[PDB]
Amino acid sequence: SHSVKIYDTCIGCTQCVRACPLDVLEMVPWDGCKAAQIASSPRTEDCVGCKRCETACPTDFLSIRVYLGAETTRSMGLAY
Amino acid sequence: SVDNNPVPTSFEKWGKPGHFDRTLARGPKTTTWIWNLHANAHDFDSQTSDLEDVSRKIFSAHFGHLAVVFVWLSGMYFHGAKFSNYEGWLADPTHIKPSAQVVWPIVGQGILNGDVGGGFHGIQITSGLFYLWRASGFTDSYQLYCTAIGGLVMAALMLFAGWFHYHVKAPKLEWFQNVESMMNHHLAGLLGLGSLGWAGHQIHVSMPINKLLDAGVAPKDIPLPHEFILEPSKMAELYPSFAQGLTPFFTLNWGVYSDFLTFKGGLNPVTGGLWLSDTAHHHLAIAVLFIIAGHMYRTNWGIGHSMKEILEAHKGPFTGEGHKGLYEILTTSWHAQLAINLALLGSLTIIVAQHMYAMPPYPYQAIDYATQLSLFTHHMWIGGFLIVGAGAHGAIFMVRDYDPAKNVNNLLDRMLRHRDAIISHLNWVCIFLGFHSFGLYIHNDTMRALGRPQDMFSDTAIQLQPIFAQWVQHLHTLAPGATAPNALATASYAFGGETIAVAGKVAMMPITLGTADFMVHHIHAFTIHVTALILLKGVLYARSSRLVPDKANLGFRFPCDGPGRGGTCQVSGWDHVFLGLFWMYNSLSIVIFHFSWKMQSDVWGTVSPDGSVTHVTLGNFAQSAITINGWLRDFLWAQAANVINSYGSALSAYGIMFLAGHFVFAFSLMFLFSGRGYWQELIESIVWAHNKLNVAPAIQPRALSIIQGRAVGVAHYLLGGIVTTWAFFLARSLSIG
Amino acid sequence: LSVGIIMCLCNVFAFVIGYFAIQKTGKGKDLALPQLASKKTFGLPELLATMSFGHILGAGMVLGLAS
Amino acid sequence: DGLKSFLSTAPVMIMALLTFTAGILIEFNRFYPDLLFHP
Ligand code: CLA
Ligand code: CLA
Ligand code: CLA
Ligand SMILES: CCCCCCCCCCCCCCCC(=O)OC[C@H](COP(=O)(O)OC[C@@H](O)CO)OC(=O)CCCCCCCCCCCCCCC
Ligand SMILES: CCCCCCCCCCCCCCCC(=O)OC[C@H](COP(=O)(O)OC[C@@H](O)CO)OC(=O)CCCCCCCCCCCCCCC
Ligand code: SF4
Ligand code: SF4
Ligand SMILES: [Cl-]
Repeated sequence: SHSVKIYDTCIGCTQCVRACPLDVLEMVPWDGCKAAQIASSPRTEDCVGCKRCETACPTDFLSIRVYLGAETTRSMGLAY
Repeated sequence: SVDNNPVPTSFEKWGKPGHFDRTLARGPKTTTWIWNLHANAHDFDSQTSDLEDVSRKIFSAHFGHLAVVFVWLSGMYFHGAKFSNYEGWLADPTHIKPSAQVVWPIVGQGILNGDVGGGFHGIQITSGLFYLWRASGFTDSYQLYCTAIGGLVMAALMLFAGWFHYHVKAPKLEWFQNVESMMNHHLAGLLGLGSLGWAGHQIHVSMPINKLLDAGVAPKDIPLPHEFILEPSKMAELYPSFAQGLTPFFTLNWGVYSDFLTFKGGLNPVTGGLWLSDTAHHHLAIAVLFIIAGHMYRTNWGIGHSMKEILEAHKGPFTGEGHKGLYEILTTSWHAQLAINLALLGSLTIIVAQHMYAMPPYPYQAIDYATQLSLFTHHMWIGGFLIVGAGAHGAIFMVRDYDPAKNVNNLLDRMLRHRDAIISHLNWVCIFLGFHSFGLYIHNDTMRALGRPQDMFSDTAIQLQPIFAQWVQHLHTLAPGATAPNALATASYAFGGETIAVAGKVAMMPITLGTADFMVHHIHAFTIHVTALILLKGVLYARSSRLVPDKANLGFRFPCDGPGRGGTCQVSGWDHVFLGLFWMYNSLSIVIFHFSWKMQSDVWGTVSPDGSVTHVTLGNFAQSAITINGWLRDFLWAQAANVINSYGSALSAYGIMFLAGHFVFAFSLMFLFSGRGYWQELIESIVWAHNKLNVAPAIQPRALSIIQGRAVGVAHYLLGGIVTTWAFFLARSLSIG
Repeated sequence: LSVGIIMCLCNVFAFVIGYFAIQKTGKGKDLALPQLASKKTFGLPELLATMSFGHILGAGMVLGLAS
Repeated sequence: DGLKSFLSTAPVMIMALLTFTAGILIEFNRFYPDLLFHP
């Protein structure tokens, strides 16, 4: 599976979660930002590596980072 | 239903680029803005969401395009009248080559003003304008000047019509949606009445000076085209059917007109063109059939057809609800109409190219081998580009204008439901065709290289005779008298007959079909199938696939959906257009190479007075075109000697473009093999260097987008290759002689 | 030039066929208001369409008979 | 006054300057051709 990490520059705009087409990310409560929410990735075994969440992230040097690792049927997006 | 003054005419919005796009109107921040601007100009469906204003913009743009075409045609007539030798060529066709471009003496470029005949110095034009002008009955420079002035006036009229139909009086949507009347108005109108008027022009004007110039009358001794219509006695002097007037037309006695409206077939053996009586009778029959066709659909009087009802009645046990809904698609989506029109117009331009060489309709065009090769290749390339654009706009319709709720169990929905079966079978066909044509060539190269010529695929070895094409050629040869009793000669002498030998040169002979023709025709079948596979997979999978199920949300033109799922770069419909462009380029390069080699080897050449023909490349196509090495050595290497030994002569410009296209193709590979991350980091280093001397621009420079990098790559690739082939073909065929 | 008159008068088989096969006859803008038994029964554009079709089959018939 | 700024757009100025420089070069060649050095 691929690794999705969320760093402490997250400002809780939820745009990475909205952009994710495979339901990898949620928003959990937090205290480090004014929105008081941070993105989380409990479902990285369903992550395909499309990096739409990275494209959606507005913080300069994005607070969400996707690292392509071990390749599975789910991660290669195979319907067969 | 016409609006009154919708858009005011002001000069202020000309000075603010990016007014049409909301994001572009904020101003430039990155350089991509500029590259977005030209990219977003004509995408009218994206700027405004209402179909009405999109139709207004399209109508005014069509008028502007017609104005541009009229400006081009007016320039052609002006260059044929002032800076040409149409005078001089017309009295002596086969001593003087056509030339309609005169180039100033500057920096040594006056060498390109070559000796073409009759004390003239200019570029030998190969477009065939002189042969069409002779076929229309043109005989003076002043009339060509009048045609140029009329073209300028019609271009001004088109510009005024576009301004009027966008800014002053503009139609509504149901004017555009009334396609039942539009098809009647285009069939019985444009095509039918245009061909009726041209048949009338043929019979009255183009036929007399043509037949007098074929008889031997000097062009100054033929007075002027209007004095024939001033005095009808000249027609009865020349065509004696003009004695009963219009009486046999209305009294079912059309056999009186079987003196200027004939069914001869073949070619005129003074010029090599088609018979003008044959073309006039053809145009008259086309006119009558088109008038009949342009009364099919109900427009305003309750008589006719409903295209919706015709479509809805066509359904079967295999096809569910059949053609239900296609009227709504083709009346609401401009892109769907553009796709099907581009497909049929590209196929038509290719049909024009294939029909024009074997039945040359213009006098002395056939013996001008440069003109024949140029016209064939130009019309082939135009047709192939339009077919790629058809695949493009089919994918664009699929992304933008398709609606699933309004296409349930019709033909289009069932296409989308069995696209896997379609594309997989087309994939298998493409692999089968690639093997059983190109691997035949590879087999032949290997067996010839191994010293086993008896094991090759050839006429002198294992034979692949195109027996069905030979049988159809035989049936066309026994057509005129058995299955075409009133036809005198065959439809074309390429099917079988005798060689027309206008001047010392050849115009047409029986084009025989052997093993090499079989091999190259299956190569054509293969390459067309692969281009079709690419474009049809781009259309059928523009919305979704098993890889990207939400591709329609990403749009028509997007680079990728990221490195994930293994990697999804070039999944969009636009990237299928990008790949199909290269494959169409490959297909048409092979088609025109086949044409050039076969015409130089088995058709064109010099006829002896005894009746023998010495061909240009002496019949090498039967033994050399079966190997890749033969194509490399006897076609490319041998015939490129004219384009590379052109320096210091009038053909040296064809040398320069032969280099120049070789540049651009290679330049294209920079954009085609690389990616924008490297170029963006390099740009960062150069911006740091600009920051050091305070020359940093306010608009920040960026690398090109991934889509734009692919677009620049494919554009430069096709441009360089086409310019190379153009230079090679023209310097070969201006030196064939 | 007399038998062709009888052939392009027996062309009225087109009128007969259009009487019993045209879906919409009396609908047009100008509909030939003095309606009668067999000359202007359905309307002006129906009559125009049937006379054009009659001329088409009349031309076909006369050039088929004239071998 | 929008036409003045429409001419002031970058492609119009760069094409006008290119035509001006090309005219200068073509005129200097057609007056005095064939210069490879300083005589
Ligand atoms: C002098 C008369 C005049 C004036 C003041 C305007 C002014 C305007 N037009 Mg307009 N138009 C004109 C003539 C004119 N047009 C003509 C003759 C046509 C018919 C082709 C049109 C067709 C037209 C359409 C279809 C649209 C406009 C739009 C607009 C508005 C936005 C400005 C614009 O298009 O960006 C400035 C653009 C340019 C300066 C582009 C120049 C032309 C490029 C280079 C292509 C060249 C082809 C050309 C159109 C025709 C051939 C030229 C000829 C020499 C052969 C603006 C109010 C648009 C609108 O409503 O805005 C939202 C719009 O959609 N016009
Ligand atoms: C009847 C013909 C026709 C019509 C009406 C359209 C209309 C349209 N096409 Mg389309 N297309 C056509 C033919 C046509 N095309 C053909 C034949 C092809 C195959 C090559 C395509 C491929 C194509 C693609 C791939 C795309 C479109 C797009 C579009 C839309 C916007 C156009 C645009 O961006 O303008 C602006 C156009 C440009 C900036 C291109 C200019 C640069 C070209 C490549 C230069 C070509 C080189 C030139 C001939 C010689 C260079 C000389 C130089 C050395 C000086 C519009 C609906 C685009 C779109 O947005 O879809 C909705 C899109 O993505 N079309
Ligand atoms: C000369 C270069 C070249 C070659 C050989 C191919 C080959 C192929 N391309 Mg292709 N392509 C190329 C350049 C080339 N491409 C370029 C430059 C582009 C960029 C635009 C593309 C883009 C492209 C696309 C977008 C598509 C293809 C497709 C295809 C396939 C067509 C089906 C076919 O012919 O199967 C038969 C295979 C051949 C004719 C290849 C040669 C086989 C030789 C003669 C036999 C060898 C014998 C034996 C196996 C040797 C083994 C040795 C032993 C020691 C092991 C085929 C695999 C299409 C495809 O997959 O459709 C099915 C497709 O959709 N290509
Ligand atoms: C080169 C010439 C000599 C070789 C010819 C070889 C012919 C090849 C085999 C026949 C193809 C049959 C398709 C027609 C038969 C056909 O139209 O059936 C008719 C049927 C539609 O039946 P309905 O009665 O539902 O149709 C009502 C219609 O009005 C549509 O609603 O269509 C289908 O079932 C679609 C499936 C086609 C599946 C076949 C795919 C074709 C792939 C092969 C294409 C090859 C063309 C080669 C020649 C150019
Ligand atoms: C044989 C000769 C060579 C022909 C080869 C051409 C291959 C066909 C390529 C078409 C793809 C483009 C269709 C739009 C697809 C598309 O938009 O292109 C892709 C690219 C921008 O696409 P992106 O996806 O980056 O756009 C993002 C936007 O969609 C959102 O802002 O556009 C350009 O490259 C802009 C540069 C145009 C350069 C402007 C220079 C001026 C040239 C105008 C002169 C033209 C000729 C005039 C007549 C002489
Ligand atoms: S890479 Fe794609 S699938 Fe993975 S978390 Fe990001 S958006 Fe979701
Ligand atoms: S290589 Fe380029 S086009 Fe391919 S997935 Fe990565 S970013 Fe997208
Ligand atoms: Cl060889």
